[PDB]
Amino acid sequence: ARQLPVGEQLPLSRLLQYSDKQQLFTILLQCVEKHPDLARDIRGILPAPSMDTCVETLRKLLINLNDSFPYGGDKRGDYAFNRIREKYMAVLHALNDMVPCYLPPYSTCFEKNITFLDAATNVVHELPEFHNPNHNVYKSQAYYELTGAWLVVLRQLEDRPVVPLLPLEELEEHNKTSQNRMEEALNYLKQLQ
Amino acid sequence: ARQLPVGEQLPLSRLLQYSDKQQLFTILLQCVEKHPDLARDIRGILPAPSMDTCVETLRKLLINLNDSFPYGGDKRGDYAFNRIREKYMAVLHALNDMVPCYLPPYSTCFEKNITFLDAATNVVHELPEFHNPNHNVYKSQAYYELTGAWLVVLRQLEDRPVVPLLPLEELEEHNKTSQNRMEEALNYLKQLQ
Repeated sequence: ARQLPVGEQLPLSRLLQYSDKQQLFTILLQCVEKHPDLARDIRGILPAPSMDTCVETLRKLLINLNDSFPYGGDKRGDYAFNRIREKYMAVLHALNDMVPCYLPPYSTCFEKNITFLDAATNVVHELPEFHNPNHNVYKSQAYYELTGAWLVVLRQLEDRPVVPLLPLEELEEHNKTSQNRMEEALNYLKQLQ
Repeated sequence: ARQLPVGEQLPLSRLLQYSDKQQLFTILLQCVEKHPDLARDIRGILPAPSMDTCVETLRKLLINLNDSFPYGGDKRGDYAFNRIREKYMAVLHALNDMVPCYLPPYSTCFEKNITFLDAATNVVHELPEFHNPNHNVYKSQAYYELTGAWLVVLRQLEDRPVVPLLPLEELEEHNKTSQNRMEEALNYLKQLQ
Protein backbone atom coordinates (compact mmCIF):
# COMPACT_ATOMS: atom_id res chain seq x y z
CA ALA A 1 0.00 0.00 0.00
CA ARG A 2 1.84 3.00 1.03
CA GLN A 3 4.58 4.16 3.18
CA LEU A 4 3.52 6.58 5.88
CA PRO A 5 6.20 9.10 7.01
CA VAL A 6 7.86 8.68 10.42
CA GLY A 7 8.44 11.94 12.29
CA GLU A 8 11.88 12.97 13.57
CA GLN A 9 13.94 15.91 14.77
CA LEU A 10 15.05 18.21 12.02
CA PRO A 11 18.47 17.80 10.37
CA LEU A 12 21.56 19.49 11.91
CA SER A 13 22.04 21.76 8.86
CA ARG A 14 18.50 23.13 9.01
CA LEU A 15 19.04 23.84 12.68
CA LEU A 16 22.29 25.75 12.12
CA GLN A 17 20.62 28.22 9.76
CA TYR A 18 19.07 29.80 12.84
CA SER A 19 22.63 30.27 14.10
CA ASP A 20 24.58 33.43 13.24
CA LYS A 21 28.28 33.89 12.43
CA GLN A 22 29.29 34.48 16.05
CA GLN A 23 27.09 31.54 17.02
CA LEU A 24 28.71 29.14 14.56
CA PHE A 25 32.15 30.68 15.12
CA THR A 26 31.65 30.18 18.87
CA ILE A 27 30.19 26.68 18.79
CA LEU A 28 32.84 25.67 16.26
CA LEU A 29 35.70 26.39 18.66
CA GLN A 30 34.15 24.13 21.35
CA CYS A 31 34.42 21.37 18.75
CA VAL A 32 38.19 21.77 18.41
CA GLU A 33 38.46 21.41 22.18
CA LYS A 34 36.68 18.08 22.23
CA HIS A 35 38.52 16.79 19.15
CA PRO A 36 41.78 18.84 18.91
CA ASP A 37 42.64 16.99 15.69
CA LEU A 38 40.22 19.38 13.99
CA ALA A 39 42.92 22.05 14.09
CA ARG A 40 44.97 20.37 11.36
CA ASP A 41 41.94 19.74 9.15
CA ILE A 42 40.65 23.34 9.34
CA ARG A 43 44.07 24.98 8.86
CA GLY A 44 44.48 23.13 5.58
CA ILE A 45 41.32 24.10 3.64
CA LEU A 46 41.45 27.69 4.99
CA PRO A 47 44.06 30.03 3.51
CA ALA A 48 45.56 32.79 5.63
CA PRO A 49 44.81 36.47 5.01
CA SER A 50 47.07 38.59 2.81
CA MET A 51 49.62 40.79 4.54
CA ASP A 52 47.38 43.65 3.40
CA THR A 53 44.17 42.15 4.81
CA CYS A 54 45.77 41.78 8.26
CA VAL A 55 47.05 45.37 8.13
CA GLU A 56 43.61 46.55 6.97
CA THR A 57 42.18 44.74 10.01
CA LEU A 58 44.12 46.69 12.63
CA ARG A 59 43.17 49.95 10.96
CA LYS A 60 39.47 49.25 11.35
CA LEU A 61 40.07 48.16 14.94
CA LEU A 62 41.81 51.34 16.03
CA ILE A 63 39.46 53.48 13.91
CA ASN A 64 36.70 51.62 15.67
CA LEU A 65 38.23 52.64 19.04
CA ASN A 66 39.02 56.13 17.98
CA ASP A 67 35.33 56.82 17.29
CA SER A 68 34.19 55.12 20.53
CA PHE A 69 35.28 57.86 22.99
CA PRO A 70 32.56 59.61 25.06
CA TYR A 71 30.26 61.98 23.17
CA GLY A 72 32.51 64.88 24.08
CA GLY A 73 34.40 64.20 27.27
CA ASP A 74 38.08 64.44 28.15
CA LYS A 75 39.39 61.52 26.09
CA ARG A 76 42.12 61.19 28.71
CA GLY A 77 40.01 60.83 31.83
CA ASP A 78 39.18 57.48 33.42
CA TYR A 79 35.59 57.59 32.21
CA ALA A 80 36.69 57.89 28.58
CA PHE A 81 38.98 54.89 29.20
CA ASN A 82 36.20 52.76 30.69
CA ARG A 83 34.29 52.95 27.42
CA ILE A 84 37.37 52.18 25.34
CA ARG A 85 39.13 49.49 27.38
CA GLU A 86 37.10 47.09 25.31
CA LYS A 87 37.93 48.26 21.74
CA TYR A 88 41.35 49.12 23.16
CA MET A 89 42.05 45.55 24.18
CA ALA A 90 40.75 44.46 20.76
CA VAL A 91 43.51 46.31 18.93
CA LEU A 92 46.10 44.80 21.30
CA HIS A 93 44.96 41.17 20.99
CA ALA A 94 45.07 41.46 17.21
CA LEU A 95 48.57 42.84 17.68
CA ASN A 96 49.56 39.78 19.73
CA ASP A 97 48.01 37.45 17.17
CA MET A 98 49.48 38.73 13.90
CA VAL A 99 53.01 39.63 15.02
CA PRO A 100 54.39 36.18 15.98
CA CYS A 101 53.22 35.22 12.49
CA TYR A 102 55.98 37.36 10.90
CA LEU A 103 58.83 36.37 13.36
CA PRO A 104 62.13 34.28 12.78
CA PRO A 105 61.14 30.51 13.14
CA TYR A 106 57.83 30.59 11.32
CA SER A 107 58.73 33.49 8.88
CA THR A 108 62.38 33.57 7.25
CA CYS A 109 61.40 36.22 4.75
CA PHE A 110 63.44 39.01 6.32
CA GLU A 111 62.31 41.72 3.89
CA LYS A 112 58.73 40.57 4.37
CA ASN A 113 58.79 40.38 8.17
CA ILE A 114 60.34 43.81 8.81
CA THR A 115 57.85 45.41 6.40
CA PHE A 116 55.05 44.14 8.63
CA LEU A 117 56.63 45.28 11.91
CA ASP A 118 56.82 48.74 10.36
CA ALA A 119 53.02 48.81 9.95
CA ALA A 120 52.42 47.28 13.40
CA THR A 121 54.58 49.91 15.14
CA ASN A 122 52.76 52.69 13.27
CA VAL A 123 49.58 51.18 14.65
CA VAL A 124 50.99 51.42 18.17
CA HIS A 125 52.06 55.05 17.73
CA GLU A 126 48.35 55.68 17.20
CA LEU A 127 47.39 54.24 20.59
CA PRO A 128 45.68 56.67 23.05
CA GLU A 129 47.50 58.05 26.13
CA PHE A 130 45.62 58.97 29.34
CA HIS A 131 45.89 61.19 32.43
CA ASN A 132 46.03 58.21 34.76
CA PRO A 133 49.42 56.51 34.52
CA ASN A 134 47.78 53.10 35.05
CA HIS A 135 46.13 53.27 31.61
CA ASN A 136 49.41 53.83 29.79
CA VAL A 137 51.16 50.64 30.73
CA TYR A 138 49.52 49.03 27.71
CA LYS A 139 51.19 51.43 25.27
CA SER A 140 54.50 51.10 27.10
CA GLN A 141 54.23 47.32 27.19
CA ALA A 142 53.55 47.46 23.45
CA TYR A 143 56.63 49.48 22.57
CA TYR A 144 58.66 47.07 24.72
CA GLU A 145 57.32 43.91 23.10
CA LEU A 146 57.76 45.31 19.58
CA THR A 147 61.36 46.36 20.32
CA GLY A 148 61.84 42.72 21.25
CA ALA A 149 60.11 41.84 17.99
CA TRP A 150 62.34 43.78 15.61
CA LEU A 151 65.26 42.41 17.62
CA VAL A 152 64.32 38.83 16.73
CA VAL A 153 64.04 39.63 13.01
CA LEU A 154 67.25 41.64 12.89
CA ARG A 155 69.00 38.57 14.35
CA GLN A 156 67.87 36.46 11.38
CA LEU A 157 70.21 38.57 9.23
CA GLU A 158 73.17 38.22 11.58
CA ASP A 159 75.52 35.36 10.41
CA ARG A 160 74.02 35.15 6.96
CA PRO A 161 76.59 37.51 5.45
CA VAL A 162 76.12 40.50 3.37
CA VAL A 163 74.13 42.84 5.35
CA PRO A 164 71.46 44.14 2.97
CA LEU A 165 70.31 47.76 3.21
CA LEU A 166 68.56 48.12 6.54
CA PRO A 167 65.68 50.43 7.57
CA LEU A 168 67.96 52.76 9.49
CA GLU A 169 65.69 55.71 8.91
CA GLU A 170 62.47 53.86 9.73
CA LEU A 171 63.58 52.98 13.27
CA GLU A 172 64.55 56.61 13.71
CA GLU A 173 61.07 57.98 13.06
CA HIS A 174 59.64 55.06 15.05
CA ASN A 175 61.81 55.64 18.13
CA LYS A 176 61.34 59.40 17.76
CA THR A 177 57.55 58.98 18.01
CA SER A 178 57.91 56.35 20.71
CA GLN A 179 59.94 58.76 22.83
CA ASN A 180 63.02 56.53 22.82
CA ARG A 181 61.60 53.28 24.35
CA MET A 182 62.91 51.36 21.32
CA GLU A 183 66.63 52.11 21.62
CA GLU A 184 67.66 48.48 22.10
CA ALA A 185 66.58 47.71 18.52
CA LEU A 186 67.80 50.97 16.99
CA ASN A 187 71.38 50.42 18.19
CA TYR A 188 71.28 46.75 17.21
CA LEU A 189 69.96 47.91 13.85
CA LYS A 190 72.70 50.48 13.41
CA GLN A 191 75.18 48.04 14.97
CA LEU A 192 74.38 45.91 11.92
CA GLN A 193 76.28 48.47 9.88
CA ALA B 1 67.91 39.38 30.33
CA ARG B 2 64.90 39.20 28.24
CA GLN B 3 62.65 36.86 26.54
CA LEU B 4 62.55 37.25 22.78
CA PRO B 5 59.25 36.24 21.08
CA VAL B 6 59.09 33.03 19.03
CA GLY B 7 57.06 33.31 15.84
CA GLU B 8 54.16 30.95 15.06
CA GLN B 9 51.06 30.51 12.92
CA LEU B 10 48.14 32.61 14.02
CA PRO B 11 45.48 31.18 16.35
CA LEU B 12 42.49 29.25 14.91
CA SER B 13 39.99 31.89 16.12
CA ARG B 14 41.79 34.74 14.38
CA LEU B 15 41.81 32.67 11.22
CA LEU B 16 38.06 31.95 11.33
CA GLN B 17 37.19 35.65 11.37
CA TYR B 18 38.08 35.70 7.69
CA SER B 19 35.44 32.98 7.26
CA ASP B 20 31.80 33.91 6.59
CA LYS B 21 28.58 32.29 7.84
CA GLN B 22 28.32 29.89 4.90
CA GLN B 23 32.02 29.17 5.30
CA LEU B 24 31.75 28.30 8.99
CA PHE B 25 28.37 26.63 8.48
CA THR B 26 29.94 24.53 5.70
CA ILE B 27 33.20 23.66 7.43
CA LEU B 28 31.28 22.91 10.63
CA LEU B 29 29.27 20.11 9.00
CA GLN B 30 32.47 18.36 7.81
CA CYS B 31 33.40 18.22 11.50
CA VAL B 32 30.27 16.26 12.43
CA GLU B 33 31.18 13.74 9.74
CA LYS B 34 34.62 13.08 11.19
CA HIS B 35 33.34 13.01 14.78
CA PRO B 36 29.57 12.18 14.56
CA ASP B 37 29.34 12.51 18.35
CA LEU B 38 29.23 16.26 17.74
CA ALA B 39 25.57 15.91 16.78
CA ARG B 40 24.46 15.30 20.37
CA ASP B 41 26.59 18.14 21.75
CA ILE B 42 25.32 20.74 19.23
CA ARG B 43 21.64 19.72 19.47
CA GLY B 44 21.73 20.37 23.20
CA ILE B 45 23.00 23.98 23.42
CA LEU B 46 20.97 25.01 20.34
CA PRO B 47 17.21 25.45 20.78
CA ALA B 48 14.87 24.75 17.89
CA PRO B 49 12.96 27.51 16.08
CA SER B 50 9.43 28.46 17.14
CA MET B 51 6.57 27.02 15.11
CA ASP B 52 6.17 30.59 13.84
CA THR B 53 9.81 31.01 12.84
CA CYS B 54 9.68 27.83 10.72
CA VAL B 55 6.44 28.99 9.07
CA GLU B 56 7.98 32.44 8.49
CA THR B 57 10.89 30.64 6.80
CA LEU B 58 8.84 28.95 4.09
CA ARG B 59 7.10 32.21 3.31
CA LYS B 60 10.38 33.95 2.53
CA LEU B 61 11.47 30.94 0.48
CA LEU B 62 8.43 30.89 -1.79
CA ILE B 63 8.33 34.71 -1.91
CA ASN B 64 11.96 34.46 -2.88
CA LEU B 65 10.98 32.10 -5.74
CA ASN B 66 7.95 34.05 -6.73
CA ASP B 67 10.09 37.12 -7.45
CA SER B 68 12.77 35.09 -9.29
CA PHE B 69 10.82 34.45 -12.53
CA PRO B 70 12.22 35.88 -15.79
CA TYR B 71 11.99 39.66 -16.22
CA GLY B 72 8.71 39.25 -18.06
CA GLY B 73 8.49 35.88 -19.73
CA ASP B 74 5.82 33.18 -19.69
CA LYS B 75 6.20 32.01 -16.09
CA ARG B 76 5.01 28.61 -17.31
CA GLY B 77 7.53 27.96 -20.05
CA ASP B 78 10.63 25.81 -19.57
CA TYR B 79 12.94 28.82 -19.53
CA ALA B 80 11.07 30.37 -16.60
CA PHE B 81 11.41 27.00 -14.83
CA ASN B 82 15.16 26.77 -15.43
CA ARG B 83 15.68 29.94 -13.43
CA ILE B 84 13.39 28.79 -10.63
CA ARG B 85 14.26 25.11 -10.27
CA GLU B 86 16.79 26.30 -7.75
CA LYS B 87 14.59 28.45 -5.43
CA TYR B 88 11.86 25.93 -6.23
CA MET B 89 13.83 23.03 -4.81
CA ALA B 90 14.66 25.24 -1.81
CA VAL B 91 11.02 25.52 -0.78
CA LEU B 92 10.62 21.74 -1.17
CA HIS B 93 13.67 20.73 0.89
CA ALA B 94 12.51 22.98 3.72
CA LEU B 95 9.16 21.22 3.38
CA ASN B 96 10.84 17.82 3.76
CA ASP B 97 12.84 19.04 6.74
CA MET B 98 10.18 20.66 8.92
CA VAL B 99 7.26 18.28 8.36
CA PRO B 100 8.64 15.04 9.90
CA CYS B 101 9.29 17.28 12.92
CA TYR B 102 5.52 17.58 13.59
CA LEU B 103 4.61 13.85 12.90
CA PRO B 104 3.34 11.00 15.33
CA PRO B 105 6.53 9.45 16.97
CA TYR B 106 8.50 12.61 17.58
CA SER B 107 5.44 14.97 18.05
CA THR B 108 2.30 13.65 20.14
CA CYS B 109 0.77 17.09 20.35
CA PHE B 110 -2.13 16.37 18.00
CA GLU B 111 -3.57 19.90 18.09
CA LYS B 112 -0.08 21.27 17.53
CA ASN B 113 0.89 18.96 14.66
CA ILE B 114 -2.27 19.42 12.57
CA THR B 115 -2.00 23.21 12.95
CA PHE B 116 1.40 23.03 11.27
CA LEU B 117 0.30 20.76 8.42
CA ASP B 118 -2.39 23.34 7.69
CA ALA B 119 0.29 25.99 7.08
CA ALA B 120 2.51 23.59 5.11
CA THR B 121 -0.34 22.62 2.74
CA ASN B 122 -1.18 26.30 2.19
CA VAL B 123 2.46 26.72 1.22
CA VAL B 124 2.09 23.94 -1.34
CA HIS B 125 -1.09 25.43 -2.83
CA GLU B 126 1.14 28.40 -3.65
CA LEU B 127 3.56 26.30 -5.72
CA PRO B 128 3.88 27.24 -9.44
CA GLU B 129 2.39 25.06 -12.21
CA PHE B 130 3.96 24.88 -15.71
CA HIS B 131 3.09 24.12 -19.34
CA ASN B 132 5.41 21.12 -19.43
CA PRO B 133 3.91 18.24 -17.47
CA ASN B 134 7.39 17.17 -16.31
CA HIS B 135 7.70 20.27 -14.11
CA ASN B 136 4.49 19.54 -12.22
CA VAL B 137 5.42 16.22 -10.72
CA TYR B 138 6.93 18.15 -7.81
CA LYS B 139 3.61 19.76 -6.88
CA SER B 140 1.80 16.45 -7.35
CA GLN B 141 4.39 14.57 -5.31
CA ALA B 142 3.93 17.22 -2.62
CA TYR B 143 0.17 16.85 -2.36
CA TYR B 144 0.69 13.08 -2.18
CA GLU B 145 3.29 13.18 0.58
CA LEU B 146 1.25 15.66 2.64
CA THR B 147 -1.90 13.52 2.31
CA GLY B 148 0.25 10.77 3.78
CA ALA B 149 1.32 13.27 6.43
CA TRP B 150 -2.12 14.26 7.72
CA LEU B 151 -2.95 10.54 7.62
CA VAL B 152 -0.22 9.76 10.14
CA VAL B 153 -1.38 12.49 12.54
CA LEU B 154 -5.05 11.60 12.24
CA ARG B 155 -4.07 8.05 13.27
CA GLN B 156 -2.61 9.35 16.53
CA LEU B 157 -6.18 10.22 17.56
CA GLU B 158 -7.60 6.83 16.63
CA ASP B 159 -7.82 4.52 19.73
CA ARG B 160 -7.39 7.33 22.21
CA PRO B 161 -11.14 7.82 22.65
CA VAL B 162 -13.16 10.88 22.46
CA VAL B 163 -12.69 12.22 19.10
CA PRO B 164 -12.09 15.95 19.59
CA LEU B 165 -13.46 18.44 17.05
CA LEU B 166 -11.60 17.82 13.82
CA PRO B 167 -10.67 20.25 11.00
CA LEU B 168 -13.38 18.94 8.71
CA GLU B 169 -13.68 22.26 6.93
CA GLU B 170 -9.94 22.84 6.59
CA LEU B 171 -9.38 19.65 4.58
CA GLU B 172 -12.28 20.70 2.38
CA GLU B 173 -10.71 23.98 1.29
CA HIS B 174 -7.35 22.20 1.06
CA ASN B 175 -8.59 19.37 -1.18
CA LYS B 176 -10.69 21.86 -3.16
CA THR B 177 -7.57 23.88 -4.00
CA SER B 178 -5.54 20.72 -4.53
CA GLN B 179 -8.06 19.51 -7.10
CA ASN B 180 -8.94 16.40 -5.08
CA ARG B 181 -5.49 14.70 -4.76
CA MET B 182 -5.96 14.61 -0.97
CA GLU B 183 -9.12 12.49 -0.76
CA GLU B 184 -7.48 9.66 1.19
CA ALA B 185 -7.04 11.98 4.18
CA LEU B 186 -10.36 13.81 3.80
CA ASN B 187 -12.38 10.58 4.02
CA TYR B 188 -10.23 9.28 6.87
CA LEU B 189 -10.78 12.65 8.53
CA LYS B 190 -14.52 12.52 8.06
CA GLN B 191 -14.46 8.79 8.82
CA LEU B 192 -13.26 9.92 12.24
CA GLN B 193 -16.75 11.24 12.82
